[PDB]
Amino acid sequence: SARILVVDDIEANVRLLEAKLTAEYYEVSTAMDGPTALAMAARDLPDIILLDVMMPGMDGFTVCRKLKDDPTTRHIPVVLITALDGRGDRIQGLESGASDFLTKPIDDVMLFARVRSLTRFKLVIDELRQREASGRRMGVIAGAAARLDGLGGRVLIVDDNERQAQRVAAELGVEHRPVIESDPEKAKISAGGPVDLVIVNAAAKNFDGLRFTAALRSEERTRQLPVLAMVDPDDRGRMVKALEIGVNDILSRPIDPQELSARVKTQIQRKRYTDYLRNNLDHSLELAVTDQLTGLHNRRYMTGQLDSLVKRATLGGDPVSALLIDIDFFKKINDTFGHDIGDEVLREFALRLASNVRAIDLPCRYGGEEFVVIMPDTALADALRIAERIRMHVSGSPFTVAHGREMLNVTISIGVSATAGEGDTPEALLKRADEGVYQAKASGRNAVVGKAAH
Amino acid sequence: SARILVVDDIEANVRLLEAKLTAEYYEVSTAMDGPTALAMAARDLPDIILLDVMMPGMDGFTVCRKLKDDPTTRHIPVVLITALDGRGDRIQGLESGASDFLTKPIDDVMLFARVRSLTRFKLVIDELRQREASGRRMGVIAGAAARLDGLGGRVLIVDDNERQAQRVAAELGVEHRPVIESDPEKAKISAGGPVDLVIVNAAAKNFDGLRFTAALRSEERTRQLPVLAMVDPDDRGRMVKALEIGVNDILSRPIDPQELSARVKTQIQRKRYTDYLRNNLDHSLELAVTDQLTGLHNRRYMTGQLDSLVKRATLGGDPVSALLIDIDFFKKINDTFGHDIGDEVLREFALRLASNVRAIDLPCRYGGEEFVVIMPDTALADALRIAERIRMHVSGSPFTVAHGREMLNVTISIGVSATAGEGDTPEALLKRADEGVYQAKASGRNAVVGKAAH
Ligand SMILES: Nc1nc2c(ncn2[C@@H]2O[C@@H]3COP(=O)(O)O[C@H]4[C@@H](O)[C@H](n5cnc6c(=O)[nH]c(N)nc65)O[C@@H]4COP(=O)(O)O[C@H]3[C@H]2O)c(=O)[nH]1
Ligand SMILES: Nc1nc2c(ncn2[C@@H]2O[C@@H]3COP(=O)(O)O[C@H]4[C@@H](O)[C@H](n5cnc6c(=O)[nH]c(N)nc65)O[C@@H]4COP(=O)(O)O[C@H]3[C@H]2O)c(=O)[nH]1
Ligand SMILES: Nc1nc2c(ncn2[C@@H]2O[C@@H]3COP(=O)(O)O[C@H]4[C@@H](O)[C@H](n5cnc6c(=O)[nH]c(N)nc65)O[C@@H]4COP(=O)(O)O[C@H]3[C@H]2O)c(=O)[nH]1
Ligand SMILES: Nc1nc2c(ncn2[C@@H]2O[C@@H]3COP(=O)(O)O[C@H]4[C@@H](O)[C@H](n5cnc6c(=O)[nH]c(N)nc65)O[C@@H]4COP(=O)(O)O[C@H]3[C@H]2O)c(=O)[nH]1
Ligand SMILES: Nc1nc2c(ncn2[C@@H]2O[C@@H]3COP(=O)(O)O[C@H]4[C@@H](O)[C@H](n5cnc6c(=O)[nH]c(N)nc65)O[C@@H]4COP(=O)(O)O[C@H]3[C@H]2O)c(=O)[nH]1
Ligand SMILES: [Mg+2]
Ligand SMILES: [Mg+2]
Ligand SMILES: [Zn+2]
Repeated sequence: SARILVVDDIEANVRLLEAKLTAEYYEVSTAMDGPTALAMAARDLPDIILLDVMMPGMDGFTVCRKLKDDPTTRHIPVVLITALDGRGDRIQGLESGASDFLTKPIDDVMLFARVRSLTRFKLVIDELRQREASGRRMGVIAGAAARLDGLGGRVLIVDDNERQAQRVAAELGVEHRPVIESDPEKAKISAGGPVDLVIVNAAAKNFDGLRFTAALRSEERTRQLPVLAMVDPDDRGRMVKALEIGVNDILSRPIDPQELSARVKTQIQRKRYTDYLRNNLDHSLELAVTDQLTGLHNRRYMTGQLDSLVKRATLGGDPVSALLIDIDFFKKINDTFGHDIGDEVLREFALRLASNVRAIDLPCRYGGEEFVVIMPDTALADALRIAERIRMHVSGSPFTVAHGREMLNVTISIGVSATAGEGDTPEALLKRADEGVYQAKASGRNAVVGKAAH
Repeated sequence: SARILVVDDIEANVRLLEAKLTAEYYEVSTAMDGPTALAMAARDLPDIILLDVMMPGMDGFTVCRKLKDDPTTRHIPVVLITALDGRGDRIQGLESGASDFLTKPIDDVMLFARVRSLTRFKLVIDELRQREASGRRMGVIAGAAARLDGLGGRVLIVDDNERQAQRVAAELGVEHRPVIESDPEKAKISAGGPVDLVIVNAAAKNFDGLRFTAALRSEERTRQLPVLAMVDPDDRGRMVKALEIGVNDILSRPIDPQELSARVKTQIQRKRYTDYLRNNLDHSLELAVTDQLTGLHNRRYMTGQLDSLVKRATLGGDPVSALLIDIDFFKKINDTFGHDIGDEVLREFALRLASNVRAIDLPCRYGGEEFVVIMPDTALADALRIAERIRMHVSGSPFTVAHGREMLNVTISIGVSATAGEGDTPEALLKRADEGVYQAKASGRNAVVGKAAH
């Protein structure tokens, strides 16, 4: 399935790993020191590299760093092999560029869970690299907005262990936007909304987290959704089961902050690369989920996502907010200047909008001239403030119209609203936002107006 | 992962199957008789149906037939459960519409191999049905050529057991185009060519068939190729392994003609559904393997396939033939009549070409006006005859030009060639055919001319 380069200074650890891997029909090469590994990686371009941190002369951290310095090998996932008490090693491993970790003595189930995961990721890395090897001509100048970190990202934690769920949220909260669900039926709804990753407790007390995963896998809206399962390290059949059922990778308890950070980045990056490929690239009807001109989301895609979000909010829990933006006198711009100038303005606006709103929000080409931002887990009072932030960035700087040679002042009107309890509807939320835009032009344009229920 | 409906009259066989399936986190419903099963299938629309052939009043064959009479349930894969000596059952099962089979007493590994396979197929069945639920508007009027049977199709048999390989080829030769390789290294090359399915002996003597399968899975050209493995049923570890490495489904030895025919249909049909979905649908550069106007293959796509075909032919074994077609006075048609009339001519010709040549051949839009057909396993003497067949169908009938309101005579000139020996190349092959087309015009067009290596 893949070509693996194993690196360790002890010729015995290398043979044991080599034997285990080729018994599962991987193609394995070896290196007993750093310089050898770097030369072989550049020559062979392996799919992944298993790298021991402890080596005399040049250690694994140095090798890992050097693999990222070389533009030829940068793209190859590196797994570091650490000792039992490997906190220091994992922290240093992260800053030296490692993709994930494995602990000695090596657990076979972890070993293969890890290789399969990064192998799957390597497929999409290679595919994306092929695309980029075509442009030069317009390096997709026909598209913009395009986030490909593993960072930001809405992470749904499905766990009835309050204490642990809350710790996992706090760990992921610096680099991500976590959300907790303890009811599995409520989680099913959230999960069909804009979620980048699900983390499920496979050892929960009140629901079967594997039965929940299988459910995600049997419905269109959640079938491609990445899933990490938290598992008890003493229950081996259960770990095997989870991987057979389509869990992407597993996190042993107690949950290690550095392992957590790493597996999460992996899965979110895999998803984003995958999505980026699905889109871009050419055109189509009902298929289609982005706007060609701006590179924002469709209305089609947005209403799908907004359906789940509002449904979740009506069963208690956090509200959703909606912004309806209209560019002031936009039709008058299409007349007195060209439609080509009009495109330039639409693209520039889309860029500033998406820049100043979270990756987990949903900025959309709602219509020809109107834009919408759906914001999960956001109250009206916060959404007003966000709208003012967007309003300032567009009004605070002139747009570059005629292919570099002219400046153009632009302002927007924004209407704002948030969900409100058991009766509320997507239709009703956007109607309130629509009233808000209408009143913002009644006050004299270039303003923000909130509309609440009731 | 999926919703399964199990049907059998003995409330105990049903409970045992139900228990096994829900233990793997499938969603299982049951029916104890025919009328119940039909009502439940229509109401629930399960992903697959497991159906016992023996029931009083209304047997499984009748149920199966009735499931295919209903336009609501037609699309659902049905697996028939037969007795030990089930030849009569399997033959009747095929003519009543079954997708595959399982033998009592039920083997758990077969059971799940069969469910996972048809589940994966059901994903693509549902995807295709969603597309078709959009048109009415132009039911892809912008696409023509589209084979979606499980029939025809080039099947590569990778096996060093002469007698068994040759017997499988005979069973497949009625409905398919089989090819035998006994050398795995030669088969690796063959498999990168235009192949719809590989069948590998997992119990071979001179090579490891699982190592061969693994190698297919680790290269872009062969990664997506359906594989069936022939297995000794007494060796369980080996069957399980094959499934882990990526074998799509397995075939018990000695090989049963009806089981063989069924799994082969599944795999080839799944592949074609998938390929049709990747194409059609919108547009793109280097990505894109079909011509938009005609729906034939790209030149890019063709040259890829041709390379593997010629590489294989230079290492011994059967030759490859190439037709180069040139529509006579085509630029003159573009002048006196419109480019819209030319498009209509290019579509008609494409349709007639594709219809009168095998599905395992590669008809292509080679340039703006010129066309190429590559033919695997075809000697020069046969290519000449095939070129004449095409030439007749195009000149034997007038084309319909102006949206039905004007008819038009059209002829073609064809150059024909075939590989020869160790030295040969794609470059040389096409060059030789190109001289054929040159000479065919020098005779006065509407002709065929072959060019032999030397
Ligand atoms: N969906 C969404 N919600 C938004 C957005 N902007 C603000 N909010 C919501 O409003 C709350 C208060 O935002 P803040 O006043 O800027 O106060 C913020 C801000 O000072 C800081 N902060 C958090 N994330 C970022 C960031 O990405 N960039 C910057 N510059 N500051 C941040 O942390 C504070 C608290 O953050 P939170 O706990 O998340 O609580 C946030 C969040 O729930 C947005 O673009 N999208
Ligand atoms: N005032 C305010 N502005 C907000 C807030 N949330 C988002 N923004 C604005 O939206 C930009 C993009 O947010 P992002 O997509 O989440 O992408 C963000 C996010 O992934 C991450 N980030 C930065 N600060 C924080 C933080 O405090 N908490 C978290 N979880 N992530 C952060 O870095 C990226 C870049 O951050 P920025 O340069 O600040 O650029 C931020 C910021 O200008 C907020 O709560 N308050
Ligand atoms: N079937 C059909 N319907 C048509 C056609 N042309 C316009 N419409 C419909 O008429 C509405 C108003 O068109 P508009 O006067 O150009 O007013 C437009 C235009 O001013 C602007 N706009 C839309 N697309 C673009 C664009 O790609 N570039 C620029 N610069 N402006 C655009 O936004 C406004 C709203 O556009 P829409 O939301 O699409 O709403 C459009 C659309 O639903 C057509 O050829 N066929
Ligand atoms: N790749 C390719 N090769 C072609 C094509 N047409 C003919 N050949 C090759 O030429 C041989 C003789 O063809 P035949 O004279 O029509 O004699 C044929 C024909 O009478 C019959 N036959 C086979 N397949 C078909 C079919 O799909 N339709 C029809 N009508 N007859 C067929 O069986 C005979 C032997 O078939 P083969 O053993 O395959 O041997 C075939 C095949 O190797 C083509 O479109 N594509
Ligand atoms: N004279 C001649 N013509 C050939 C040959 N091979 C292909 N063709 C022509 O190409 C058409 C399509 O072939 P196909 O795609 O393989 O699609 C074929 C093929 O899948 C299958 N088929 C028919 N006869 C045979 C056969 O004798 N052997 C096999 N393996 N398949 C057959 O039925 C489909 C329809 O067959 P047709 O209606 O005849 O329509 C055939 C036939 O007109 C050949 O060897 N000789
Ligand atoms: Mg060491
Ligand atoms: Mg029975
Ligand atoms: Zn009111």
